[PDB]
Amino acid sequence: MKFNPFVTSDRSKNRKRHFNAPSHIRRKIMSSPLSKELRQKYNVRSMPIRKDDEVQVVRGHYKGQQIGKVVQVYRKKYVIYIERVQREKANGTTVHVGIHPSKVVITRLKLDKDRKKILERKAKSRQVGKEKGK
Amino acid sequence: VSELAGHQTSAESWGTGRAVARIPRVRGGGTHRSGQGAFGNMCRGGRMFAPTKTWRRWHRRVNTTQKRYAICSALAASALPALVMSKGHRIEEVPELPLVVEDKVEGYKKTKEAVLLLKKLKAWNDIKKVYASQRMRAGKGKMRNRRRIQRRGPCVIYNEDNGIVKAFRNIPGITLLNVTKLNILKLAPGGHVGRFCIWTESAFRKLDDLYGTWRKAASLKSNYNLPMHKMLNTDLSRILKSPEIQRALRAPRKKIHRR
Amino acid sequence: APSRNGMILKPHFHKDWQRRVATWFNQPARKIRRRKARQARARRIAPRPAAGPIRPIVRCPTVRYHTKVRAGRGFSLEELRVAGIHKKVARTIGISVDPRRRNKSTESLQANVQRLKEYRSKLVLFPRKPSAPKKGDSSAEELKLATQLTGPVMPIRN
RNA sequence: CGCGACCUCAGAUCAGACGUGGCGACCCGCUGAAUUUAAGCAUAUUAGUCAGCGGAGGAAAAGAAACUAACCAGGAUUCCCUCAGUAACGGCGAGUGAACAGGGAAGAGCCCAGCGCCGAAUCCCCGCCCCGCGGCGGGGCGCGGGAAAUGUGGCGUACGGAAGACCCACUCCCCGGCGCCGCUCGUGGGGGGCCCAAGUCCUUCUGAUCGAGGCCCAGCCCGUGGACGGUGUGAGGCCGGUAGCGGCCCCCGGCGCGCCGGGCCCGGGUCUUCCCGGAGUCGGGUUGCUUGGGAAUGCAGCCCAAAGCGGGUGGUAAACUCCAUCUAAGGCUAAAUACCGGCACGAGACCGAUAGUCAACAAGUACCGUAAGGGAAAGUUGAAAAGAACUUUGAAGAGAGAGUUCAAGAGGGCGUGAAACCGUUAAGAGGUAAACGGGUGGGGUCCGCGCAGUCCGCCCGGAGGAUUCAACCCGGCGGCGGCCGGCCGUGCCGGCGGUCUCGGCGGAUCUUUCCCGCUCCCGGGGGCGGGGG
RNA sequence: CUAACACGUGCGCGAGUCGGGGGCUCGCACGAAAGCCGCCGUGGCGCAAUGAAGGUGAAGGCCGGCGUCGCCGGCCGAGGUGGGAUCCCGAGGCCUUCCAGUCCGCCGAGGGCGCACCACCGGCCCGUCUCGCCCGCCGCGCCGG
RNA sequence: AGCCGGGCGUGGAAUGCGAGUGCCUAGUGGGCCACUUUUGGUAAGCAGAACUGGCGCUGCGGGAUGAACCGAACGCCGGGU
RNA sequence: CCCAUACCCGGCCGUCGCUGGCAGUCGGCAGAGCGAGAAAGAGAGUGGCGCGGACGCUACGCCGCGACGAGUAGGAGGGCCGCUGCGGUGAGCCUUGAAGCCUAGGGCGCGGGCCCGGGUGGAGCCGCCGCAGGUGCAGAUCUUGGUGGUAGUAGCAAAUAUUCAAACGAGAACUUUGAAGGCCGAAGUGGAGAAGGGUUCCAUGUGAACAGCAGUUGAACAUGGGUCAGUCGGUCCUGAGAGAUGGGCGAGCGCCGUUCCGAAGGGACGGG
RNA sequence: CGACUCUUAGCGGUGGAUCACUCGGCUCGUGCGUCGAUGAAGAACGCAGCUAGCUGCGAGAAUUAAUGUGAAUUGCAGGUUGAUCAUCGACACUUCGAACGCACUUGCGGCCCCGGGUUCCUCCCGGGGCUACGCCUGUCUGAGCGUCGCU
Ligand SMILES: [Mg+2]
Ligand SMILES: [Mg+2]
Ligand SMILES: [Mg+2]
Ligand SMILES: [Mg+2]
Ligand SMILES: [Mg+2]
Ligand SMILES: [Mg+2]
Ligand SMILES: [Mg+2]
Ligand SMILES: [Mg+2]
Ligand SMILES: [Mg+2]
Ligand SMILES: [Mg+2]
Ligand SMILES: [Mg+2]
Ligand SMILES: [Mg+2]
Ligand SMILES: [Mg+2]
Ligand SMILES: [Mg+2]
Ligand SMILES: [Mg+2]
Ligand SMILES: [Mg+2]
Ligand SMILES: [Mg+2]
Ligand SMILES: [Mg+2]
Ligand SMILES: [Mg+2]
Ligand SMILES: [Mg+2]
Ligand SMILES: [Mg+2]
Ligand SMILES: [Mg+2]
Ligand SMILES: [Mg+2]
Ligand SMILES: [Mg+2]
Ligand SMILES: [Mg+2]
Ligand SMILES: [Mg+2]
Ligand SMILES: [Mg+2]
Ligand SMILES: [Mg+2]
Ligand SMILES: [Mg+2]
Ligand SMILES: [Mg+2]
Ligand SMILES: [Mg+2]
Ligand SMILES: [Mg+2]
Ligand SMILES: [Mg+2]
Ligand SMILES: [Mg+2]
Ligand SMILES: [Mg+2]
Ligand SMILES: [Mg+2]
Ligand SMILES: [Mg+2]
Ligand SMILES: [Mg+2]
Ligand SMILES: [Mg+2]
Ligand SMILES: [Mg+2]
Ligand SMILES: [Mg+2]
Ligand SMILES: [Mg+2]
Ligand SMILES: [Mg+2]
Ligand SMILES: [Mg+2]
Ligand SMILES: [Mg+2]
Ligand SMILES: [Mg+2]
Ligand SMILES: [Mg+2]
Ligand SMILES: [Mg+2]
Ligand SMILES: [Mg+2]
Ligand SMILES: [Mg+2]
Ligand SMILES: [Mg+2]
Ligand SMILES: [Mg+2]
Ligand SMILES: [Mg+2]
Ligand SMILES: [Mg+2]
Ligand SMILES: [Mg+2]
Ligand SMILES: [Mg+2]
Ligand SMILES: [Mg+2]
Repeated sequence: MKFNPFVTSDRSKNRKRHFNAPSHIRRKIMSSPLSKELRQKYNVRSMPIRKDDEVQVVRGHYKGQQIGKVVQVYRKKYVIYIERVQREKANGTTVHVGIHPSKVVITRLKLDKDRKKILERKAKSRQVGKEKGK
Repeated sequence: VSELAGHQTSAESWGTGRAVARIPRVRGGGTHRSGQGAFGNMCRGGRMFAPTKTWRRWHRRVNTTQKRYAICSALAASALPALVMSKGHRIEEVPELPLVVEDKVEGYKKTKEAVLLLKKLKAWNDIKKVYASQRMRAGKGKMRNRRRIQRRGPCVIYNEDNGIVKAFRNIPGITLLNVTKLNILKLAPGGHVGRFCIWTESAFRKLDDLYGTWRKAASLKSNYNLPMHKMLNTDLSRILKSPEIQRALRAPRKKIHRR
Repeated sequence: APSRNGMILKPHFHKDWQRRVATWFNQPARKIRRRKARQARARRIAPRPAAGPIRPIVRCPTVRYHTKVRAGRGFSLEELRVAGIHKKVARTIGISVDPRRRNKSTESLQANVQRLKEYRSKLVLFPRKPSAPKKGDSSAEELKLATQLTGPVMPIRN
């Protein structure tokens, strides 16, 4: 149960903050879990999604064992687009269907210097937390 | 409500004539809200009848002796299996409902230890019942931070906090109370008496110092003693079925005499 | 209009009383704030008494209460002088001092002199310089047992 | 006449500064009604309130007695409880209405003028040199300028003070710069940034699962984390978070330590001698307002107008007489207290789009009035636009097919879709407007999932089939009762009773055997406070 | 809705009762709750009334000591009449083979003790009026009782 | 006149019926009609009184109709009168 | 002979009274009563096989006898009548379908109301013990919103007047062109300005809405364009007047006053 | 029979009730408690590739710098030595407005210094800096048959 008096548990306040968070909070919010192999390798559970990571779709009409590369991340709509998930409209042109990152798992990451810095920081903090828990 | 809600406008009644209902009306202007009826409880918009005021008598005071009497009654009723079961608590496996454990549990630090202790004492069925009872509240209370409701679980009375509160904090339905600071609001949830309670050895020892015996006053309180019994032998079955009262009775007329 | 039988009443609600209403919904918050300030000051003055300076014995000035004994505003100059305390040093070493009070009698004066002498015997005075002590000072060994005391110093008893 | 001082008064786009206006919830100073009540109404009341004017701060104002009291006396201001709806005022009608004492929150005291003493010992500004300078300061040098004797600074203020002599003590305090170490209330001050546990496990519903069942014997995994929010319904374990005296980084502060420079030479007691106070002010008369203040509580105008063992107060006017208590007409001062404005937050037994702010939305917006000003209506497709390609009739609006969707029985003011009212279909009826109550009859839509009519014991008879009854033995369990022990008593009696004390708690019971401390008395006698018995 | 008052009802305590203001509880999910104070009952209401005020301020009944007792002791104790729910007593009376003879329980003339309450008669306290005598002393009086 | 104590029950007309007592209290304070009695008035469905009963507050059978007349007052029904 | 809600008999509901009865369900450990005209003991004592027996009793419950039942203003009681939220509780319900809404379906209750079936709907809801209230509508010339009959009705009648042909176009009484007949009649139905309007001006396009018929048209809508100054005006002067300083008044924002209680010229030929 | 009218039901309109949702209110509490001549509050006008409103901003005009963060913004186009967001200490900040040269038409000036004409010799054009009231301390220049002193 929350005991900090300076953080709110009000439903309307939380929803307002969620729906008007700025883009650099949207990046934090749209994070998705790593695969089992990546989790065991990096000792990290979740990672904010980037432009060209690939994904397994876990829930929804498009769940399956297809590795799909993300094409772009629409933070305004809280959505990512995957190069394989898509549907054709009336005229026949094909448009991407939005998938929320929370229903998404990374197969392997795009290892940029900032990405590996973030991974090492997360792993170090988790390991020191576990060592304190010892 | 706001002290000036409904009175923000400036309106006068058109008065006799004009074939209108003789009520204040928004004056002038080329707007829908013009000549519409401003004040009064019967008008759209406008003031409520008898606006609620912040200086309502929200709080009440109860006599200290009455509070202590209620606490004593709740404590006494918590020791009767019939009342505790009728409160809904599942205690059919509990070895002894005035449940007392040693002071070693007062130093528990992890939730797993508390869960194991509950399983050993066979009170885990009440926690399972609470888990099953966890549901969604009905009505407009959902949009007012009262989204989720659940059943009350057992109470745990301790004497010193040595991680006891942290250990049992996360288990749903468990209510922790210090033995020196009991409150009726948690001892008798609902106004109904007979909540299931689990005592520690130190708290059980301190009980009779807190509230005194029949022949000894309470040491920790200034001058308090247990409330006197109005009737001692409350076994009505005996009081009827005893020879000395049955002797002084007339024969029971039990033949019906219909019209 | 009067009913059958009852009391004549004079309610004082003929003014705009609803505009000047003092609700007490901030009473618990006020108590919490006063407490916090109290403990903050008690921590601020580290070994000094939390209540404050000692005060004197006085008699309530009325036929209704002249049998009772209060805590006064401060010791007067006659009492300080006959107890051998300077009026300026008393305030800085913890004795409340006022110059308004007279002394018509001798019993009260002697009682307050006894109080001041007891206070001198009881207080522990820290070095003006922590390294080198001075003549009018307390030795080092009893400094280790200097602690704040709660409530008024030497409380008044009837 | 001229030249030179001083006085008084001008002029500047002279050098350098300062004020204006706004907000105004809370505060201070003025001015200040009438609705209303009195069942009329003029005094009263509303009310020193609304409106009007001025001036601030983070609080303001008040404030260290020209006080309260009459007691065995208290002792600045402010705030709460009580005094108390009381003393009192009032066409003594309606109504109005304090204060002292007492308990608390907080608690802090001080400074001038005068009287005097010190060679004006004082202050501001310009130039140069040295320090750091984003709150313009410190040191030095200037035969630099000015203020000021029509009075600056040190000592000093009613609690007395000063000077001299004699005894006693007899020095580290503050400031301007520089560096250092550690600490910082509940948690180590504050602020910011980045991170930290556990199922998308196996089946099964669904359009979509966060649903349902299971996960052994570690009763899936975490839990100091089962608040909340998001995600295609309903999630402790998907994600953000949540808990944690959890982690890392950056910045600012406060407290201590050290160094340099600068100022400072300071106190207490006794004796002797001196000195000591605020004027068109107090006070009196009158007038007007105000107050509970009543032969005048407070304020103000006018007239009169002081004294120094004096003056003020002592709640009924006056004279005489003793007592009590302060020292007016100069000044500063935090805390407790107030806060419908502002910034940033937390919460709710509140409202849920005719409600709640007027305003959930391009709302003080559209719009009205010359202007002062007045002032709305208006939320909802869908999980995702997947927002209907294409064919066909029409000039087109608009349709029929086709298609998306779980659903178009959600088609762009699209969730649900009521009533009033209307169109059409079906049934029935119809010349005393219609409608209605009671009683039947007739016809209908649906229902009984009606249409050979209930079941239940105990027997009698017949056809069957079982590992089969009663009685015994073994073991266990329970109920009831009478011998051995044990526990409790809102019962009694006793003991040489009790860890050292030979238990604790209390007592308006005692204590020349008690003891200690304090005061009085010439080591001694008596009283008081505490401890002991 | 708030405040005041009256009465009726329910609960706690009871000649008392009540922490509402404040404080102590590691402040803080609930909790702005709850607990505690007792040398924090100041204070309010109640326990005493009456008078404008100075003020005063709530029983007495029997025997021995000087009835034509001055006046000390021994006592006994907060009235009396009527009506009074209940309780006590109890003449008599409640069965069966008879007879002697009990136990226990129920009945019941009359007679007791009489709750609350009502009515009436007395008594006591304060103001006021009339009559009349006596007593006390630190100050013997425009004194006090 | 008041006190005490004592003795007398055939409960001293008929009929009927439990009674006494205490708080708190709403609405009302425009009335109207009829037999009889009665004042003013030429008189009135006028104005004003006394007694009783009604209407108002009340439906039902009758007076064809009807606030007051005659009968009778009321829970939902069957039979009889 | 006929009939009222009157009277008599019977059934049922309720109220009131009896301050009525029942703890006695006393069972192989037992013995089944306290209805019977007569105040009170089925009194206790001592001497001459088959193992068996319905319901009950939420005592705030159940049962039995009688009498009675009008009602405005008004008073009281009970509501397992209803609405919203809170503390408890139902191992409650619910995407295998909640709320809400509709119904010629089946029922319950005297009633307030409620329970099922069917349909629509798509995400929450209710029972019981308590607590709280902004808690129940037929009216108030009630407020807001919506919709009728009237009614395809009143009406589209002030200022003489239109007709022929062609073009465009789906579409012509109303547009455009040509022809004819008319009116305004120079104090105009003409040509230009001021005030006011503010893009209405011009070209192209459209025909959803508006132009109270219609439109191929418009001052409508949609795209674009358009206002050129030494000499035309403003700009300068002063008029009636308005308004600072000095001064005066004023609690005060300020007001009076305009030469009046003012050291009111910052200019110049020339000379040094 | 048919029309018309009435009733009930099905369906379809009309309308927008009910129910369920809620980035909004209301109320209570907490900490802080800060505007302006170095130009405030308020108003006006402008600023986007496509932009009317709302919002943001000021000729550096839906924003510059710096720091943190670390790959987007998005309706369509275009193009890691750091995109976008956030923070915000550097810089900038049009016209009115206490509003300040005089007035309110944006009209008319004055003084000083620069750049064009000149080649300062004056005009003219452009640019920059000053030019409000009251008041304080000081400076300078003064006035007075005001009080005096030497000639
Ligand atoms: Mg945290
Ligand atoms: Mg409103
Ligand atoms: Mg609902
Ligand atoms: Mg009345
Ligand atoms: Mg009136
Ligand atoms: Mg009048
Ligand atoms: Mg008046
Ligand atoms: Mg007044
Ligand atoms: Mg005002
Ligand atoms: Mg100002
Ligand atoms: Mg300020
Ligand atoms: Mg101040
Ligand atoms: Mg003083
Ligand atoms: Mg005082
Ligand atoms: Mg009182
Ligand atoms: Mg009078
Ligand atoms: Mg007054
Ligand atoms: Mg006081
Ligand atoms: Mg204190
Ligand atoms: Mg001096
Ligand atoms: Mg599951
Ligand atoms: Mg996580
Ligand atoms: Mg007055
Ligand atoms: Mg007097
Ligand atoms: Mg003075
Ligand atoms: Mg003073
Ligand atoms: Mg002051
Ligand atoms: Mg809270
Ligand atoms: Mg709605
Ligand atoms: Mg809608
Ligand atoms: Mg659907
Ligand atoms: Mg719809
Ligand atoms: Mg038909
Ligand atoms: Mg009354
Ligand atoms: Mg008459
Ligand atoms: Mg009647
Ligand atoms: Mg009748
Ligand atoms: Mg007739
Ligand atoms: Mg009949
Ligand atoms: Mg009958
Ligand atoms: Mg009735
Ligand atoms: Mg219907
Ligand atoms: Mg939905
Ligand atoms: Mg409500
Ligand atoms: Mg209605
Ligand atoms: Mg027509
Ligand atoms: Mg013309
Ligand atoms: Mg023209
Ligand atoms: Mg045109
Ligand atoms: Mg038209
Ligand atoms: Mg030209
Ligand atoms: Mg003027
Ligand atoms: Mg129809
Ligand atoms: Mg723009
Ligand atoms: Mg930048
Ligand atoms: Mg950057
Ligand atoms: Mg002009």
